[PDB]
Amino acid sequence: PQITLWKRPLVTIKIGGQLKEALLDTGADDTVIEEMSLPGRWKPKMIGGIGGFVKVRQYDQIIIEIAGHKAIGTVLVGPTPVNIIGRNLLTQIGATLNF
Amino acid sequence: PQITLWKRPLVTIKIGGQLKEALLDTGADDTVIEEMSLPGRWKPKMIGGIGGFVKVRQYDQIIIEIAGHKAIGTVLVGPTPVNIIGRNLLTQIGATLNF
Ligand SMILES: CC(C)CN(C[C@@H](O)[C@H](Cc1ccccc1)NC(=O)O[C@H]1CO[C@H]2OCC[C@H]21)S(=O)(=O)c1ccc(N)cc1
Ligand SMILES: [Cl-]
Ligand SMILES: [Cl-]
Ligand code: NA
Repeated sequence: PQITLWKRPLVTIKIGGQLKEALLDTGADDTVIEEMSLPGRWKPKMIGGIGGFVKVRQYDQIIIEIAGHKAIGTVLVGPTPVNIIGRNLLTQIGATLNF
Repeated sequence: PQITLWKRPLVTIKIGGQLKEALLDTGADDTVIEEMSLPGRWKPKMIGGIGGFVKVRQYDQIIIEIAGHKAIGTVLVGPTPVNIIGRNLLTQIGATLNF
């Protein structure tokens, strides 16, 4: 689709067997999701933004379906106020910013 | 342009006659820039980022060029890790996300 930016660009994702709403975020390097369980190995990580840093768990090689488009990559899990799809997965679905 | 997301979508902005680097950020409701002098009055605003809430200074009706496109709108000034162009100004320059 072509998504305007009058409102937040929220889409439905499927991750870990769960449907969630997430923000398509060109300003986020990395995908970050609210607390949930995911399978496999993980390691701790700190990510920072406005407000400072938060501690997250880094899970690699996780499959996500974003608005119907499958992708695989790293997913960070932790206390984010909103689920965010960052560039690491936006590239995989062919997302571009156009003007 | 059509900007892919393999690297951060950084552009040049011009504000107050000065060139700066900023990130095109679909996950930001609002444009937030690092400490600088802007004309006129300001109003208080709280914004909530990934690490919590921060106070910023809200300046309205500021002339700003974004990758060569003219915009006039609200600019927040405060402790951000990078200058961010949010949806309030991305809409002014006609940006959409496409996949
Ligand atoms: C500040 C950016 C350089 C980085 N961020 C992405 C950014 O899009 C966040 C994404 C975001 C969105 C909502 C809540 C928290 C974080 N937006 C944000 O902080 O925007 C603020 C300015 O406008 C307001 O509207 C939204 C919050 C305010 S971030 O959330 O801190 C972040 C940092 C690292 C990763 N991997 C993922 C996300
Ligand atoms: Cl990845
Ligand atoms: Cl590509
Ligand atoms: Na894994």
